[PDB]
Amino acid sequence: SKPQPIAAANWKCNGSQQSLSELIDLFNSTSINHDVQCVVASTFVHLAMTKERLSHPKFVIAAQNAIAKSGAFTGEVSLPILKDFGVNWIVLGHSERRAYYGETNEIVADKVAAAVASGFMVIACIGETLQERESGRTAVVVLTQIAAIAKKLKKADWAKVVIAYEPVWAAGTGKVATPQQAQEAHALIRSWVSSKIGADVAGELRILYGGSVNGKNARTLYQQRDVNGFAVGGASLKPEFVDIIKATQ
Amino acid sequence: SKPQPIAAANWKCNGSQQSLSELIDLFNSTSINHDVQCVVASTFVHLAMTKERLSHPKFVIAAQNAIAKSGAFTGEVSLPILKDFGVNWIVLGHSERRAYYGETNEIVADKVAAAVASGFMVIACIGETLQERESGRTAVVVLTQIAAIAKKLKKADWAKVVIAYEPVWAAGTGKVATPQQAQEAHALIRSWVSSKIGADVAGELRILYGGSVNGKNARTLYQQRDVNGFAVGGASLKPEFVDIIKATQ
Ligand SMILES: [K+]
Ligand SMILES: [K+]
Repeated sequence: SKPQPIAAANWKCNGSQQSLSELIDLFNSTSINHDVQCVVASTFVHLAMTKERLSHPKFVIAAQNAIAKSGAFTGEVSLPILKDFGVNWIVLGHSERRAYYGETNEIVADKVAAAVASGFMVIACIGETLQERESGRTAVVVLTQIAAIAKKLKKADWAKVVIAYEPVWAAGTGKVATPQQAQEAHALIRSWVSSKIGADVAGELRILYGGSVNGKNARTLYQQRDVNGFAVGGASLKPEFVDIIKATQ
Repeated sequence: SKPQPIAAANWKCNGSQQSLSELIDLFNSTSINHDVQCVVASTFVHLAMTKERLSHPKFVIAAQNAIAKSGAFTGEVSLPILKDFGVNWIVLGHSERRAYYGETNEIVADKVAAAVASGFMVIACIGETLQERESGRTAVVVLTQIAAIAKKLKKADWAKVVIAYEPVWAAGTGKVATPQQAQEAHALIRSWVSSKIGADVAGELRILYGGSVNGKNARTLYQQRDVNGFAVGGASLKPEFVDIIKATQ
């Protein structure tokens, strides 16, 4: 059967003290009857508030980015700073950082390896753009992305690693990913891990769908063989995120 | 007479909850007699603990970076989020962000303009590299940087703008600029502001020096005609910062 599902809330660069606290109150009051690891990834600024307010046993807190080491890097946040601050989860290599902030396949790989070495649970993000998919390069792109990450990891490190597939080709492009299209991408990633890392690792690896979801389509998406949860964007700032949690059973 | 001096502490990407707490406790117990605006720019993560424990009346809290608007920008922090969090000061266009994180002259200018429009006090960083100075291109490089900023500002905006002249070759290298080198650069900057923006604006404009400032060289640096304070990196993580504050007369 599937490993423990994950419902990750990527709040991105959003939220006020009031709006986020209200949403945290809803999460705290939400009863969850099945084994699922829920994750709340707030901005660095809201990490303190989230730590103090979030109390649900099946919820942990994550950062949306970091650099490997502390030092002369004005504006950035390092892994030791997050570790000292009690944050043990992190989202790395998000498509927006790959696009906007110069994070190459190797830069993402270095951050992930650094985070794992520091003891973090890591949600590593991969996925192809519309240009790459339409040019028939979905497979080569996503496999190159995860190959770069694996190059800096050992087999034992994958116990701390989570893979999130972002259908970037469907992000504000007008396109819509079908459950079949998502499954095909997940199965492809699964197949690579099995042959390159191990069938044991592949069986335990959580592959999260990182595309647009609501309560309804998330239930359908979780029916797919190689979908192990969701890395949610916009819907994670809404009460709808509760439905997405329930979508993982 | 000089305008109100500024002692800015740029902790950069450093510090634990404990180490920064000790710095703050020292700052709180430090008697500051003269008129000076002290600034502490911690990481996004430590903003909350700084707001809570820092209570010295002549100290304000700053961010080390931001982007203009909230939205789908994973890992980043926006100006509206900082404003909601009660943070009203910010350092922008630091040499480390110009070099590592793709912040061009025009990118810096847009952030500065956005910050001023949102009601922030802005410490805008400019400065030349080692090669640019030794090739005798300090003037054209530094003045081009502030010109790009100036293009995006109305005259009224300069009241919220603080200029930090920070030569890259002096950043953390232990090679502080001589009082003459700093004065020469500050005089050049204020002269350009006087001619292009107005003599009234230039008379009120604060020009800080940044680059290996410590408790031993600060006093002599501030004695110069056009030096209105300091942007401090490494020494701002030490008790030495108190001596730099007092060095502003
Ligand atoms: K969504
Ligand atoms: K968003």
